[PDB]
Amino acid sequence: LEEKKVCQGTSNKLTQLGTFEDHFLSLQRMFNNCEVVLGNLEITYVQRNYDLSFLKTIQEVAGYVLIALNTVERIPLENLQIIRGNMYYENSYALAVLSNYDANKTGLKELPMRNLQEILHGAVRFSNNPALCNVESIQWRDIVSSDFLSNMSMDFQNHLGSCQKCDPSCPNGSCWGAGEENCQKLTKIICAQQCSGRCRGKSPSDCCHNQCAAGCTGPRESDCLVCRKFRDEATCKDTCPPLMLYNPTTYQMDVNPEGKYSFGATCVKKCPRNYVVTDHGSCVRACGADSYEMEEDGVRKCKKCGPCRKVCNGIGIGEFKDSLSINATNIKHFKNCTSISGDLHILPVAFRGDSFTHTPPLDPQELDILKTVKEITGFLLIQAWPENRTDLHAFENLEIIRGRTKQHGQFSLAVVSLNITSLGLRSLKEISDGDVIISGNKNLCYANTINWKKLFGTSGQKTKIISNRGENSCKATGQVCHALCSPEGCWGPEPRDCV
Amino acid sequence: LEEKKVCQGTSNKLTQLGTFEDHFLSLQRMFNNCEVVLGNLEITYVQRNYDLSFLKTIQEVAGYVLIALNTVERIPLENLQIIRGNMYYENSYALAVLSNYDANKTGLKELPMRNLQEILHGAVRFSNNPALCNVESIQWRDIVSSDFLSNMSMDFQNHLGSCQKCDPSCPNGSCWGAGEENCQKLTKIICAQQCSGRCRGKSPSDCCHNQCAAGCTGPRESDCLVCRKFRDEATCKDTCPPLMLYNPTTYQMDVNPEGKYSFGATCVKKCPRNYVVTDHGSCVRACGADSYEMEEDGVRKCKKCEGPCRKVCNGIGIGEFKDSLSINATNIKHFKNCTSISGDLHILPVAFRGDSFTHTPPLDPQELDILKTVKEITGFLLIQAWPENRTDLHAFENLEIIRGRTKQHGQFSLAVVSLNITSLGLRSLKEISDGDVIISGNKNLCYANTINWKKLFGTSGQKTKIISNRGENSCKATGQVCHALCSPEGCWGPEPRDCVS
Amino acid sequence: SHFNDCPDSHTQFCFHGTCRFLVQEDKPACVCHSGYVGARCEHADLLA
Amino acid sequence: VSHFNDCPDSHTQFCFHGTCRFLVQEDKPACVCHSGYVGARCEHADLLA
Ligand SMILES: *[C@@H]1O[C@H](CO)[C@@H](O[C@@H]2O[C@H](CO)[C@@H](O[C@@H]3O[C@H](CO)[C@@H](O)[C@H](O[C@H]4O[C@H](CO)[C@@H](O)[C@H](O)[C@@H]4O)[C@@H]3O)[C@H](O)[C@H]2NC(C)=O)[C@H](O)[C@H]1NC(C)=O
Ligand SMILES: *[C@@H]1O[C@H](CO[C@@H]2O[C@@H](C)[C@@H](O)[C@@H](O)[C@@H]2O)[C@@H](O[C@@H]2O[C@H](CO)[C@@H](O[C@@H]3O[C@H](CO)[C@@H](O)[C@H](O)[C@@H]3O)[C@H](O)[C@H]2NC(C)=O)[C@H](O)[C@H]1NC(C)=O
Ligand SMILES: *[C@@H]1O[C@H](CO[C@@H]2O[C@@H](C)[C@@H](O)[C@@H](O)[C@@H]2O)[C@@H](O[C@@H]2O[C@H](CO)[C@@H](O)[C@H](O)[C@H]2NC(C)=O)[C@H](O)[C@H]1NC(C)=O
Ligand SMILES: *[C@@H]1O[C@H](CO)[C@@H](O[C@@H]2O[C@H](CO)[C@@H](O)[C@H](O)[C@H]2NC(C)=O)[C@H](O)[C@H]1NC(C)=O
Ligand SMILES: *[C@@H]1O[C@H](CO)[C@@H](O)[C@H](O)[C@H]1NC(C)=O
Ligand SMILES: [Cl-]
Ligand SMILES: [Cl-]
Ligand SMILES: [Cl-]
Ligand SMILES: [Cl-]
Ligand SMILES: [Pt+2]
Ligand SMILES: [Pt+2]
Ligand SMILES: [Pt+2]
Ligand SMILES: [Pt+2]
Ligand SMILES: [Pt+2]
Ligand SMILES: [Pt+2]
Repeated sequence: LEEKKVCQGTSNKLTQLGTFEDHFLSLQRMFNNCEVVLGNLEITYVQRNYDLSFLKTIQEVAGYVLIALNTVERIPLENLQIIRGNMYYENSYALAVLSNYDANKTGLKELPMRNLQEILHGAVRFSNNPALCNVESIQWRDIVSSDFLSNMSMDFQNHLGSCQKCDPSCPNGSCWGAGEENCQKLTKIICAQQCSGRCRGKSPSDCCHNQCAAGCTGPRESDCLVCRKFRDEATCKDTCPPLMLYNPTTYQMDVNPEGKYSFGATCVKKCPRNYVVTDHGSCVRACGADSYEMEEDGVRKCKKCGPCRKVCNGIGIGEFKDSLSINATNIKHFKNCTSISGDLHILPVAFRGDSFTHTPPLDPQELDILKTVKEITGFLLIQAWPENRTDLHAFENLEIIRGRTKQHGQFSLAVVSLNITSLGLRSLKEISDGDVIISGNKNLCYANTINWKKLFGTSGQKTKIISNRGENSCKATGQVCHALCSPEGCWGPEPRDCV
Repeated sequence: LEEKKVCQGTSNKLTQLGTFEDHFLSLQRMFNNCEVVLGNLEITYVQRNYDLSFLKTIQEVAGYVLIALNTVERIPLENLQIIRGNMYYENSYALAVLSNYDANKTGLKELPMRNLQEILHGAVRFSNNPALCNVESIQWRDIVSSDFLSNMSMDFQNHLGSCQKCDPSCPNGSCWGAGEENCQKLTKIICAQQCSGRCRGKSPSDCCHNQCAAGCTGPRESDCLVCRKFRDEATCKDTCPPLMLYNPTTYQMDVNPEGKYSFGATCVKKCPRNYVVTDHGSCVRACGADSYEMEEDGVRKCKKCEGPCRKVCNGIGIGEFKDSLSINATNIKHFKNCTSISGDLHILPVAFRGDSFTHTPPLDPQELDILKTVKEITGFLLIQAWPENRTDLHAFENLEIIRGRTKQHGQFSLAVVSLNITSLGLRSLKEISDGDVIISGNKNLCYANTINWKKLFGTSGQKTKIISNRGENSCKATGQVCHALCSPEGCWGPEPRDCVS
Repeated sequence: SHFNDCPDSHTQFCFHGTCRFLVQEDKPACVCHSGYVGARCEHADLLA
Repeated sequence: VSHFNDCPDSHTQFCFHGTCRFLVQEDKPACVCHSGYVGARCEHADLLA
């Protein structure tokens, strides 16, 4: 009923993306009109005079917040009220503000986060910010969970001096910057004893409902600033209202007319497109070991097997949380999988081996293990392939790519900068959602012959199939679909390569 | 974790069971060491000087409390704490104290319910208690639901002179009897505004958890005197902790190590074997209309119907049969081609004879043979009548299963009583999942004892009561023992096919 | 005194006992023959 | 630079598509990706090409 502009987030830590300007356009593009950040918020390397006003819309950050190596004078995160800290930075921090300046000349001066009332998980660290003003006066015991205040290893300084004292109207001299506007709002340290969560004031009639986070404008549920757990229309619930309720005097399940489904941290009428609906009235991206999927008449719903097909986790989750690609070490686990719950990444590192990560080259022959993979729930990203392999034979049985998860939030299938001459994706019959990009494959010749639209199952799906091998050259060298393929092209020159 | 002794309670209303002397015994027998009445607490027709001290142990009542026509002077429901009101008396009251006096305005005087602090559902109604003392001082606004205060029908006009003064230390001269110990202990109306339910004082630090019923001894969720809804071991909860909890971040379902199953009003670690287990982490009495029950490992679960499946039929006492006493003319209409009875089957004399109070035409005895298709009975089977032109329970010759998820009087799943049959004839009967079995008062019945009933019992404790039928020595004398071919374990008749093995 | 006599004795209200009218509460009640229970004495008291 | 210093060039590169640099204050290596790449180790191509 009242959405809220949401956006992806980033994980570049302390890396710079090209020039300062380049790096900046990347930032501005990733958070322009964003109110909620599902990932992390990383503001780094911004220089003097670059406007960060677009940052004023950020209200929530799900992961961590990294502010570092910025020389810009002000970072206006004026409305960020919550940092969940689902995922940390450097193992311990939900908020890290580091080395914000250059040669003891200029640096980050003001960070007016006057609404940062809560950090659910993780600690906070400040270091080498010789120009940052006022933050020192902050009482973090009102923002960070007690079970994290001890891991706080901060350290401030005033080697800029152009710092004004907090306004006299502020609490115990606490503020995020000059002005009464930036005084620190307390909501957990000055609360009435008879209270659980945050509070409006110290009055017993001014306490917030337990499901409230940061603060509230009233004593009720629909009166929270930000929700603790789930969010239902305009309410904060510890769990979404079930679709069914047990009846203690019937030993039967009654249908709750006010039930809804769990979708992330929100409750909704019906699950969205391409998600699976469970018996528990929730939307999941992957069923359980015993279940599978059924649709065509309604919505894809899980069920339950015993001859269940083998489901292996994908790069990014499970035992491969910090694994960059399919590699010598992990390729064993994709043993004899038929379906991947998650995504598959194949980067050049897989073939070179990686020191910093103790991984030896992968034997090209090993990839044939993937021939059993018939479906991928997330996305398939191929940035490298064995040098002497003409096509992606190892995936010639891949039938469905669902796109439940996508690269950069957009792509479901990404085949770039390889030397393959044809795709070989003979079984690929459906790309549920997500975009398809097949670019920079200088010798790739059949891509455009396939009618991709015929594989899509969601509106707005598009392709970016350019800059591979020139059509004219493909025709000249006679690399085109076989004679028995008047239909929707082919995945290669071969007869059995035809769609 | 269940910490209180239960009992069934009664549903006799204003009926008297024989002589005052007998009536008392039933009462005394049905409640003797009881702490929790699953049904209704009906104390009626108790006479002067009769000892009712055995009522001090009662602590809660799920249904209603009917106190009527008693001349006894004191009814020590001293520890009754809550009357859930799960079922009403006269469609409105959870508590009814009615006409408790003899002739010369002599009757009930002391009803010290010094702990009754909650009546979750239903109205209260006092009337014609010529001798009733103190009770009029009670403030029912702290006891009854704010939705029935106006549905109320209080009254205590008596002989003011025979009634002692409450006590100085009583809140607004409110007491159930004489002395301090009987002052109306308040836990709702005196609460510190910002609280949502019962409290334990006037202070803001002194109020009860949202789930506490009646009252509390702490601020937590494990300090309730009694629970409003579910009971999860030592805590009172709005719902039993689910076996699975959604993970907002990972968008998948996690296992909840605190998961429990919902059985009635409790949160258990496992569902009762006879019960069905749904996908919602709860024990149910039966599956949906387009499904059936499957056996696997030990737990019984539901399954979607592959095609036009086995047809299920609601029993008596459920659905459109909630107020039907027995299968009758009007009923039968709905029991043709049934393959399973979800619930119970009641066959009373009223069936064949016909009732005029409910305009129920007589029944055609021959019609009961439509039940011949029933192989399963989810609850219990109660038989108090049977066509005279039948020597065995013919119509039930195919019955193979009686689960007993529900039992007559909370004790029996099979009750065949006072019939003229010669043999049970339950040749297909193979299991009586739960509940006791009683076969008695059948003067011509001869083989019930040859069966090894314990073989059909799938629940510990189950027992049989097979007496007062046609004596053993009499059955032998006319040669009515099991056939020679039944060498095994008993029979259901005299013929060879009535053998078990 | 508290009791009267029951109305239209058609069929019968009580199944196993005699019907009596409660002058006071104004309504029919039953008195069951030994071995029965229920507002209408419809049930055999299985406990025995 | 001032915040940075050289980076010991191992056999396998730390930054797949950009140059490594050791930043002094945090005492750890970071990257400066080649146009068209993203990631803590510049391992991903911005498919937003
Ligand atoms: C090839 O595949 C293997 C297995 O799939 C994969 O190995 C994994 O490597 C990662 C790290 O590269 C391991 O996880 C890390 O473990 C360290 C333990 O010291 C943690 O400290 C890490 O946590 C964070 O903090 C660290 C700072 O101290 C950071 O350096 C780190 O990046 C994290 O931010 C982190 O959890 C993981 O356990 C192994 N897996 C196994 C089972 O070996 C390997 O990386 C892959 N190689 C490539 C290049 O694809
Ligand atoms: C109502 O219930 C009481 C108590 O019953 C007893 O306690 C309950 C909590 C349950 O555990 C019952 O199983 C248990 O019987 C009955 O009063 C008790 O009666 C028994 C007779 O069986 C008395 O037993 C005594 O046992 C000693 C040996 O230990 C003998 O020497 C005595 O001669 C006698 O048999 C018991 O003392 C008595 N309880 C007391 C002390 O008050 C009561 O009879 C019952 N009413 C009925 C008949 O329904
Ligand atoms: C930064 O974002 C703005 C967003 O402007 C509009 O409002 C947003 C909430 C969202 O709905 C956008 O899609 C809207 O465009 C961009 O400004 C718009 O730019 C387009 C041309 O690109 C123009 O037609 C609109 O009029 C502009 N809207 C405004 C501000 O009135 C802006 O281009 C974005 N720049 C980036 C990507 O950094
Ligand atoms: C015979 O069966 C009929 C049908 O079930 C019973 O009729 C019901 O009687 C109750 C009395 O409390 C009513 O509330 C229901 O509305 C009646 N149902 C219908 C549809 O008529 C009848 O009571 C049974 N005879 C008995 C009890 O012996
Ligand atoms: C009951 O008496 C108390 C005095 O202790 C008083 O505060 C309260 O208002 C009275 N309740 C009624 C009937 O209003
Ligand atoms: Cl592993
Ligand atoms: Cl492994
Ligand atoms: Cl080929
Ligand atoms: Cl006890
Ligand atoms: Pt981006
Ligand atoms: Pt600190
Ligand atoms: Pt359900
Ligand atoms: Pt199916
Ligand atoms: Pt009883
Ligand atoms: Pt009243």
